[PDB]
Amino acid sequence: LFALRYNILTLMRMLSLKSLKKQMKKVKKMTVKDMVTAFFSSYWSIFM
Amino acid sequence: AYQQKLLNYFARNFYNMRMLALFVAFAINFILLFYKVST
Repeated sequence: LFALRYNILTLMRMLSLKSLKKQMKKVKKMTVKDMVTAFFSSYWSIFM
Repeated sequence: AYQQKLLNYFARNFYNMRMLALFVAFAINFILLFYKVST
C-alpha cells in the first residue's frame, strides 16, 4: 500500500503542479496529430 | 470527442491486436531459428 500510494502520488503530481498552462498555450494550437500523441503519452506515463 | 473515438477504437480492437502480437511473435521466433554465432 505504501508503494501504491507513493507511486500514484508521483504520477498525479503531474496534474497537481498546475503548470499545464504552458502546454495549454499550444493546446489552443494542437493538430489532430498532436492530440493523438498526447493520448498515447498518457497511457505511456501510466505504464511507466 | 476525439479522445472517446480513440478509446472506442482500441476497446473494439483489443482482442485482434492480442492475436496479432502472437502471430508477430511466431514470425520473429521463426526468423531467429536461422541464427549463427561468429568468431
